[PDB]
Amino acid sequence: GSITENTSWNKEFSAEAVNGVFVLCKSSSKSCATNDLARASKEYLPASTFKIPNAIIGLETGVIKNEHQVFKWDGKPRAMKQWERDLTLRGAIQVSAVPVFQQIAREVGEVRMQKYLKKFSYGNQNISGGIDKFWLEGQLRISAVNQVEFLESLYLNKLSASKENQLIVKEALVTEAAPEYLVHSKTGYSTRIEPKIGWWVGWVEKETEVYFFAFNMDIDNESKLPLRKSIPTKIMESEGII
Amino acid sequence: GSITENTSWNKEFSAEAVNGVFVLCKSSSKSCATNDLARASKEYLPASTFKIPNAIIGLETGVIKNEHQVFKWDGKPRAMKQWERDLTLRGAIQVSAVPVFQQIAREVGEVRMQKYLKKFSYGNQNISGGIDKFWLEGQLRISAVNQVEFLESLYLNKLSASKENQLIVKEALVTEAAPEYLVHSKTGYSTRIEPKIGWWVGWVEKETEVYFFAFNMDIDNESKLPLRKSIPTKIMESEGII
Ligand SMILES: C[C@@H](O)[C@@H](C(=O)O)[C@@H]1NC(C(=O)O)=C(S[C@@H]2CN[C@H](CNC(N)(O)O)C2)[C@@H]1C
Ligand SMILES: [Cl-]
Repeated sequence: GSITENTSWNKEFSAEAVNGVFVLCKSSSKSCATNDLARASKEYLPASTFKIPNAIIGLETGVIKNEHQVFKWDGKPRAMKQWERDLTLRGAIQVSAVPVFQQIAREVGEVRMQKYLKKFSYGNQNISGGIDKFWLEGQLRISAVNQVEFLESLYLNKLSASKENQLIVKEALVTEAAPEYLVHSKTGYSTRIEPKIGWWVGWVEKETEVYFFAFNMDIDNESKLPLRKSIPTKIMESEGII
Repeated sequence: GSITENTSWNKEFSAEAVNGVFVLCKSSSKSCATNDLARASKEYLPASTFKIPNAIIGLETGVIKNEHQVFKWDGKPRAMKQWERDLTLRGAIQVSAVPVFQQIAREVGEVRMQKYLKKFSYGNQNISGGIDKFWLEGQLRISAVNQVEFLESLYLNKLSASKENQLIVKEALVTEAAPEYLVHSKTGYSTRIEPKIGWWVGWVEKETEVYFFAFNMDIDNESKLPLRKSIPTKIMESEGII
């Protein structure tokens, strides 16, 4: 594919003193727009955005039994009170229940995990660093361009997984719905390797058009985290995606 | 499962001077409640709620290719301006584009439509009145209890159709996404036989519970139509669900 710089987008980043990139593609990833050619292809830890491939692989390997799977809490202490409860797949995504996804990865195992990430062309495809933490502090890395390519394949049911499993994950990623406007999206925040990276990736359907998007930025402190959503939203609104 | 009458929910009807029924079922306990057992079993034209089985049968039969199909507007005037445009499958369901679904029903044909409504146990299964209007002014009738049974079967993929097609229709029905819950739903308004009936049917997923719902009411005039959503929302708010 082909990626074209929109210089007018930078004002959005400089105004807040952000180093970041936004990639946005209408209809397909054949042709994408960005504020920064270089950074659009730079690879970073996925952090919780990896919950998207992880869920697909969990379903594809039968570790997650089906769409109605309940991840049962055994009652032993977890790090966050929001995690101390039985969860659905969507629930685990909404509360960012890392430990649920860790147990999924352990059950998938390194051999199967490595195979699906290569079939999915998922970032640098490197799962070194321990089966439960490679996407949090190991060697895996992916770019904003690669995230849009991956999400486009998921939208099209073109990943190397059943259509049923791709539909199941897609439903769990819906974050906004209206009669002719539907958003699928996912945040991430990588804090374990410097610089810290904030993500927001997804796609938007508006009438009969679709737009795939991925945003990342350097995160100085937690107070900057809302810009992950507000900068990309402002740019998308500038394209009439409202 | 079970059903119990709960006449307290009558507060909301008597306030608004409405004759109608709500049926709300908790999946895990297999238990339903209703303000009115008799009306819960009365059977009415499904009107636009028929878009749910019709979409499923459309896909099952190959009439609808998949969830990416776009139904193009041919430029002829439509009963609602909001219909005068190309629509996706989700968009055609959510704006209730009757002309789109009449065309689907024509291509499905009488033999196939009958076969499916029998498999789905859908209301009285009577498709007399003409293959493109039987659900709007013909002989077809369904009760609130029947609607919740049907929606539970869809949820569980137990309809006689592929899991893939059931899932496609499930995502098309999403109407509200919140952190704590996801609502799938569909409105209807039956105007071609008196008295006029307003419907709202669907389900709410919250925590690891699922609640199926069906609401209908006599509509005295267009100005009452919001009550189709507002009375059931108020009850579900009282019940701590949404
Ligand atoms: C739980 C943690 O290990 C991460 C994970 O891998 O899921 C969490 N994932 C995310 C995320 O955004 O997806 C986070 S952000 C952190 C918890 N939620 C807060 C949201 N901050 C704000 N202000 O932007 O809403 C701050 C956490 C770091
Ligand atoms: Cl950890």
